[PDB]
Amino acid sequence: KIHPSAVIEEGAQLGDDVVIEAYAYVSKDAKIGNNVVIKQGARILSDTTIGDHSRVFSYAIVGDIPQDISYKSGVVIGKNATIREFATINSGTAKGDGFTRIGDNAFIMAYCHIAHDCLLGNNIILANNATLAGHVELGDFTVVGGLTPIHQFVKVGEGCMIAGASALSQDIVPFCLAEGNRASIRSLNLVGIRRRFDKDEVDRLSRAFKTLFRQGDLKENAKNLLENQESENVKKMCHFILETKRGIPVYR
Amino acid sequence: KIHPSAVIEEGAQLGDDVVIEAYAYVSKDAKIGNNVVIKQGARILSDTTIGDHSRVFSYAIVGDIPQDISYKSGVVIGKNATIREFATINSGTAKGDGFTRIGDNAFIMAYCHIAHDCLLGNNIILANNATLAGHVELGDFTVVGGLTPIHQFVKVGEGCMIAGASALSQDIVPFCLAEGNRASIRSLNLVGIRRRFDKDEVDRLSRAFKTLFRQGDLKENAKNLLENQESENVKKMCHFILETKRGIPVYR
Amino acid sequence: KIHPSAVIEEGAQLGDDVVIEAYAYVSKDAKIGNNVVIKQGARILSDTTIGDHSRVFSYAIVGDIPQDISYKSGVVIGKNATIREFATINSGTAKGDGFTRIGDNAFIMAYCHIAHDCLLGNNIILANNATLAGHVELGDFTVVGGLTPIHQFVKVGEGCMIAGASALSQDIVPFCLAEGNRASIRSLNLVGIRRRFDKDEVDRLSRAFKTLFRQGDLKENAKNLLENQESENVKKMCHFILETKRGIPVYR
Ligand SMILES: [Cl-]
Ligand SMILES: [Cl-]
Ligand SMILES: [Cl-]
Repeated sequence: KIHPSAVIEEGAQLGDDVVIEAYAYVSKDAKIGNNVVIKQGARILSDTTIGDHSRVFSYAIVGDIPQDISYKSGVVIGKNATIREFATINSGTAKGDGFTRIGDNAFIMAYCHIAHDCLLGNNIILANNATLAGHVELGDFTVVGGLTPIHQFVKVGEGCMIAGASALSQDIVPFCLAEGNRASIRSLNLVGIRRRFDKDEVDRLSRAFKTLFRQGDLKENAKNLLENQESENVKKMCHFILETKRGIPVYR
Repeated sequence: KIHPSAVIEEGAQLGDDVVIEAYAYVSKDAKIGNNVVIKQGARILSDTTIGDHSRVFSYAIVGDIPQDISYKSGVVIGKNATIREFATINSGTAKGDGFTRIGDNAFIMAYCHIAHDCLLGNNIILANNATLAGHVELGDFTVVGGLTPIHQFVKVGEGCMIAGASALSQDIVPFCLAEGNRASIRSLNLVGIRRRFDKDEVDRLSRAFKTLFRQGDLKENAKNLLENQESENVKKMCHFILETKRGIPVYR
Repeated sequence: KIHPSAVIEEGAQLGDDVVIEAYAYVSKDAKIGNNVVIKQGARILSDTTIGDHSRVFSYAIVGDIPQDISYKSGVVIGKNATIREFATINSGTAKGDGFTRIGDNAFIMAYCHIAHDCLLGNNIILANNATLAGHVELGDFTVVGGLTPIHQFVKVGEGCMIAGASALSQDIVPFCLAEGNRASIRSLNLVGIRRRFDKDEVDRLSRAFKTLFRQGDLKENAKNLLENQESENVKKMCHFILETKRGIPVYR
């Protein structure tokens, strides 16, 4: 199950039923969960954790040092991750806590780049060449389409869709679809929310969207919408708007 | 000619005068044609065929499984292919017939991605980072410039130019140039057709272009243009327009 | 310090305190300077020079043949280069002198592509997936943001900023910021010049910018601005404008 050509540094912790293919690399401080597959040439570097039932594809690099001139450290990836070929997930820095963190059920396609000190939730999907700059945060179920870069310190809420062939500089309210360059909120991510919620929550989210974005001060509108609000999903939108540190981009 | 470090699984079929460099990988079901070069680290996976006089460059991956959550299978590449570094050509699925197929004389530059169940004709050129989503079809002599993604199930006719730093969602009539995001037909691909045809065919194609695209219903205009038509190249445009499944994007 | 798995062809010249990790490749004509690190899988090919204290990261390819159908040769990289993962720096051709050249202090991030016969000065920064086509020249301190391609034979002057998620076809005057697709001069690169010069030079550059770009014939304006001019930095702008071979793109 471990190819003799694999370089597993003394100190690496490997779980049950792990498969390390030829010419892969695991570091002395690496922790490879149970039932994980590391394919030919992939490199798990630094103080990096790969959770159970993850698959790291050929030549993907997890735990390389940050891309930064001025420079305990690593990457933590949850369970059931898929990291496709040539992905570069860099470690964190002392401006965070030394760690880049990814939740469970990540699906990260080829050439994807996740920069130092990112924080991705669960069930994130990154399409080919999506690039997250430093300290980007993505909520659960966010999708980022292909060839789209996200500016450092950007937050994308849960259930967002950031379209491909776009470029994102500001924060994106939960359950919204953003597109363009600079990318802006166009609508709800209707596909994502119809997959997950009932027609009733969906309609609640549509009303909430119009109530927030149609006209007026977004923060004024979010506080008002919190009044007596029944839906925890509309609440996340509202609190996210109130808490925004980079502002929200909106299309007209 | 085969480096000892190369991993050639028992079952791999290798032709005459093949060169497999260090740390490359060939599968038990792979078929490597005569006079082929597989460079260091490249991986020929699954039930994949590489035709004669092809060159697969360092770390290019041919025959990896599709990028898809819900998941006999492979990739067939014709003769005289050039596949540059870090290219990802994924196998097909049972929604096609399990195969991704590329014709002869392919020139596929670095980081290029060809998704499951694509069908590329002959003398295709893909520039750096061009990305084809699932079930994309490209006719003979089509060029796709760099950093351009094509939406799944898109058909591009023969002799098209899809410009770089664009994004393509709809079908592209043969011999046309498309550009933008969303990308649209701007003109004929005048460079491509002047390389291949005489000034007379060229002028026939220019007239045909104006006759099809100037004003009016494109399908009405294509049937009319088929009337008594002398040129097989104008016929392909017309039939392609009539047969279109995703529609044709046109600029104004 | 050299892993046994590394392939160092007889003829390779290696300096003091060099580290070649597992599965890396150095050619018979390669010259690796002192205190250089070649990480796992990276390939130094052809008649290529890597200057002292450079770091080539996992799987980066330096000295591969040009991407060109119609085809002594190599790449020369100055001291203290950082070449991140999966970068493709191709050799030159006989249309130049066979060499692609990069000065000192280069910082080249993941998936970056430098095409045949490029000439990069010192302290260049290329962000993820920046792509230089053939014969591109970049002056000292130029930055090219991420996912931006530069058209072949383009010259970018010293201290330019070419923004990310853009596409560059024309020449860029020194100390300017360019953005868009096609990308155009928007302003000075105020961040770059405030890092390097005093408030006085900065203001001189701002005046010079307005004097050159506000209205009128750019060449007429550059000759006039050369009249009695005190600043060598304003002179470079002016001479560059006068010497331009592809023209200067300017925004309105
Ligand atoms: Cl690293
Ligand atoms: Cl695979
Ligand atoms: Cl090469």
